[PDB]
Amino acid sequence: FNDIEARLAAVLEEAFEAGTSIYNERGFKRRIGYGNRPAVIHIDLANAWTQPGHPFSCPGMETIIPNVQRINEAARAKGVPVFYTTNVYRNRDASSGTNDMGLWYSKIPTETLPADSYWAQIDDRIAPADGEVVIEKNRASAFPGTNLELFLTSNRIDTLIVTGATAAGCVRHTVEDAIAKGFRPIIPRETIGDRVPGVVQWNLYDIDNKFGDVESTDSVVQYLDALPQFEDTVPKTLSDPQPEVEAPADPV
Amino acid sequence: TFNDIEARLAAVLEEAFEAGTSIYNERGFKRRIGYGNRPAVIHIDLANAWTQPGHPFSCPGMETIIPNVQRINEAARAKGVPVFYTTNVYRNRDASSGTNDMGLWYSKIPTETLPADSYWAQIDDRIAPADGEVVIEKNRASAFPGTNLELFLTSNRIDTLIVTGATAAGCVRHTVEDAIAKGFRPIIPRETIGDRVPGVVQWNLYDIDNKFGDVESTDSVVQYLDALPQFEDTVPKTLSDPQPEVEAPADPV
Amino acid sequence: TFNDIEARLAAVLEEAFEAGTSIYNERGFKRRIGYGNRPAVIHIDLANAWTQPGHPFSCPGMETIIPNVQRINEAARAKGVPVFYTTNVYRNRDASSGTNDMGLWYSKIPTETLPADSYWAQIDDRIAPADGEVVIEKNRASAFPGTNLELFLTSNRIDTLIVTGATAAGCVRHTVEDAIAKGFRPIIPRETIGDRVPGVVQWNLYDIDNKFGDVESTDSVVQYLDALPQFEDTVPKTLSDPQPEVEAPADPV
Amino acid sequence: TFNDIEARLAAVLEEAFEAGTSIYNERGFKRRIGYGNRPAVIHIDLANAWTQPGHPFSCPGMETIIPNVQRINEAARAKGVPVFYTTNVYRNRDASSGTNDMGLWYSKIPTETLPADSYWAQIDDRIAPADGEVVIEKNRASAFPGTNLELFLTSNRIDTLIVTGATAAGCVRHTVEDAIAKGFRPIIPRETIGDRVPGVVQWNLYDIDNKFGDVESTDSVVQYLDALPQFEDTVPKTLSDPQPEVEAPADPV
Repeated sequence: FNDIEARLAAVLEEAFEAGTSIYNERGFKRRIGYGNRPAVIHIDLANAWTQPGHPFSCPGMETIIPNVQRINEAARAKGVPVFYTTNVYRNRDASSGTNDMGLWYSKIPTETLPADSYWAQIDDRIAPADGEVVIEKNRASAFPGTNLELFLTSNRIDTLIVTGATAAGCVRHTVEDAIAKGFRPIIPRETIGDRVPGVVQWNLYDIDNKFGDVESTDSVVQYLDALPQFEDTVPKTLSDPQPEVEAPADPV
Repeated sequence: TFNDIEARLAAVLEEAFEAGTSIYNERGFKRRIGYGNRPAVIHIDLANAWTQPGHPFSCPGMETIIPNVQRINEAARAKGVPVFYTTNVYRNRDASSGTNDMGLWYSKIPTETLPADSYWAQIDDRIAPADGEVVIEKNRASAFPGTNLELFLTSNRIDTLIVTGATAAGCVRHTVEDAIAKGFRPIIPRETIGDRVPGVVQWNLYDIDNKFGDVESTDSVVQYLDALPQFEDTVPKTLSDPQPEVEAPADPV
Repeated sequence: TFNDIEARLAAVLEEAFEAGTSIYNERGFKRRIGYGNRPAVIHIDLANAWTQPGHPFSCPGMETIIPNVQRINEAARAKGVPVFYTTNVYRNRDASSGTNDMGLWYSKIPTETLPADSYWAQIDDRIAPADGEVVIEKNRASAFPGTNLELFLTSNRIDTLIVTGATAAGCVRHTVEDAIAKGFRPIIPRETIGDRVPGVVQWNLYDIDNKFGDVESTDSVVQYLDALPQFEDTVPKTLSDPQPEVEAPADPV
Repeated sequence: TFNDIEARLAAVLEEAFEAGTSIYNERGFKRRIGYGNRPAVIHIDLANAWTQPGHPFSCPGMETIIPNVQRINEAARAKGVPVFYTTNVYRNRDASSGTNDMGLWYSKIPTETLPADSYWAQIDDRIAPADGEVVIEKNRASAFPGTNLELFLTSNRIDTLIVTGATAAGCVRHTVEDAIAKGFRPIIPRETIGDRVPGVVQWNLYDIDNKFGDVESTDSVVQYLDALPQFEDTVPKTLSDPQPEVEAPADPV
């Protein structure tokens, strides 16, 4: 419900159809596929995003969190690694040489996200279980400045299930980084949120076209339900075979 | 795409951008990063596979992108500004091989069609690199993963990165997100950005301007470059530009 | 008993050092990187597991190290210079776990003896972090992998990294060479470097000075920081200092 | 150097190593990382500047190193193992240019003597790359900064990296410690490691075996590769091998 959103949703679907035909003819929008040794990462489902009243609050939590709980419940039944990020700063004074906001402060209100405040805590409804990692990050993607890639590479993870907020911010930069670094991104659609119109729709479409597969939470839970116990999983060593299109030859 | 779809899409997207801009501004997003004092220009994939027709990566609109890229190059070269070019090409395109360089991007887009050293891999002749400009062969969307770009930028104290090229919903956006994260101010000259399906340039330049960099006109970029001292004399801005600060909400208990 | 091994090894290592230095000088290695203009100080792992006796990682010589480290801190905080501290600690020491953060360094050194938030993990009281100084919990030898150190150094345009701490044969060397590679001039104050077995401090400092940073006295570093402007007014040297250049050997064909 | 020093040096260094190993042993260091199941080989700078006499980077001992590198290569090529080669060369060697790729390493070693595409940049003929093998041009000591090596190793799930090459006191050590940090088990065939001044090979291989990788004989490495399944069929070891765990000390208060 909203004045614009019904029309925006309807016309964005038409634009999406059009684009999918061009993409499909050219051989884009291929399926990356689920791998065998997954990790789950919840991007910034901390109070500043899940609770109302912060500059970073996202609506839709009433639908995101139950779906996040279904995934957590499936994953921790197999001992799958679960990571959470909270985007917070220890030194919010942009004139100091030890400030950790860098240039993102020149774009978004980083000074409103103090480390170890209520706003920095992962939301109670999905509190971290024992052995799950909470990573405090300083930039949008969960990779820069954190140790997420040291866990994922050292422990041979091949699939990264990404959930969280926002589609137009931290989720997309994380997914883009993951496929480039070497991890298969699966995005469970109902767990992604944002705070302005259209951005969830068009960012998930862009992600599904070139960076990760956007799936239903039901698909993701069913996949985790069919997993062996994590300690017995082995990664897929190369990409899944694709219907290859042929490289055009030099015109001269 | 039928013109009724194009027409109605521009209209609803404008409604969405108006609405979104108000929310962002109210909350303190969409601030201006601003030009720094010691820039580099990088042209993302304005190589024949994107600029010429007949390849699966071909982007339309080059007729508008190329003369504007040239305006930037002319202003930059005049000042001795570093200009980098990238081309997204692969030395070993067999997904079954242990030294294939396509990795998992082959499971999403047709990377097998981009051979290194072919016609398609060369930079477009209309904007041919000048002596001393760097051409980087890259394997992933952003210009940073697996390349030496960040070594140039950090070791030579570059504070601003003018990003041009293709595509808005692919390589240009991931390069901009990486650059601001790493510490370089991204300025996107709006007219030098291309793509190949409806809506994507508009909504991706909207998202970039809101959280990752300042979308500007090529006119503004050229005026900035024209006002620079010679690159030899530029020194970088050492911290962020001061911002209108939003106050952190106090904890309810 | 008594075996004069320390003095015997120092005398013959000095003979090796004279020989190597002649070769390096002739070939044009061992050049001075020189101090830049906008410095940061990083103290590597001077936490209780290294500075206090009783832990598998304890280093002797802290009585010489800590006062020199304190001299640099006192000189740095007088100028508003950024000071960073690392502590190498782990939050999940169960190598069977998928969320263990020790990776493969557990197959070489006893990582499971370093718990985060224990006494052992705490920076030594004699050099307690002052307000605004950063404590980085790291998981690998160099202070860069898996941390946000590079984000501070690149975003705040730092050009010089003064490195102190433990050990010459572990964490200090890998940090120093990662620093010059990424673009930060490493200066090592000799007297603040420690280790726990013979020879390693000497030969690792020699190797660093030859190809990766300048090994100086703490006196020179304190004097550099004392002659510095306030940090807010410093700006980085934009390129390398000119070197006496050696000519490339001509190709046979 | 003086041969009397070479022999004195070898003998006294053995005393220092013996003593050091006793201490590492009483602390639980120097554990074995072990061979994994899915390896790649990397030859660090066995290019003409290092292998052939007459360059400032020339190394002695190639008559021993190269037959041993050839044995590894023959074994690897039989199983289809990925073999990578690096060469350390520069496209723009003018330190005052904003697009020079030498960075600050030029302020330490003579990087201006290493042109890309020169005779000196070529991989030595005796160990010439076979088709499918990758030659990586790199700009800094470790083979990881500014290159796509990590893209190959992570995307293709390599767990072990066999490192050969020049020098022990430079590019080989930085590459090995980067590798264990990133998540790849480093194996060093002792006979294939070279350098140009006294003692460095000995003390750098000691330091590496203590904390960063396993120094093995070439026979050991060849036996491993000969026992391997065909590369296409190998799967990586997903976590560390179990280690003899040392007791984490309790906090004194």
